[PDB]
Amino acid sequence: SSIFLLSNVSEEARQRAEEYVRRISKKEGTEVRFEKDDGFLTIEVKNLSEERLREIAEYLWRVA
Amino acid sequence: TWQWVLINISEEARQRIEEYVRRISKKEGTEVHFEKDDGVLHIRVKNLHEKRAREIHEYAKRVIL
Repeated sequence: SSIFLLSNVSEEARQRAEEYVRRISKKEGTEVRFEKDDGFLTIEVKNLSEERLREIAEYLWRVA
Repeated sequence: TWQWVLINISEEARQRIEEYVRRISKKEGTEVHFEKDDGVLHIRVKNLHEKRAREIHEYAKRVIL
């Protein structure tokens, strides 16, 4: 399980972050959970390849 | 196996999270692998139970905030 944690992200950026991971999990067929806690956005993906994990990390880092 | 990707967090928060995970990994008999890039901190803990993962995640948000 992989957990992406973002801080103080805008709802504009929160939508882009969630939308990017959804179609990845939609193509791989893996479970994904999106949780918001004040200024935190938690993106939890299950059984995701490290190749895809680095992609999400690079995108969220450019977004944040 | 649980992996955390903390994005654009403080240097002091990263220190507290790494030490907290190392203590948890020591008591549970597992090992943790850390990776650090500019603004991205990877934490990979092999053989971690579900309640431990939630605890580490809550402590992460506590010190990152």
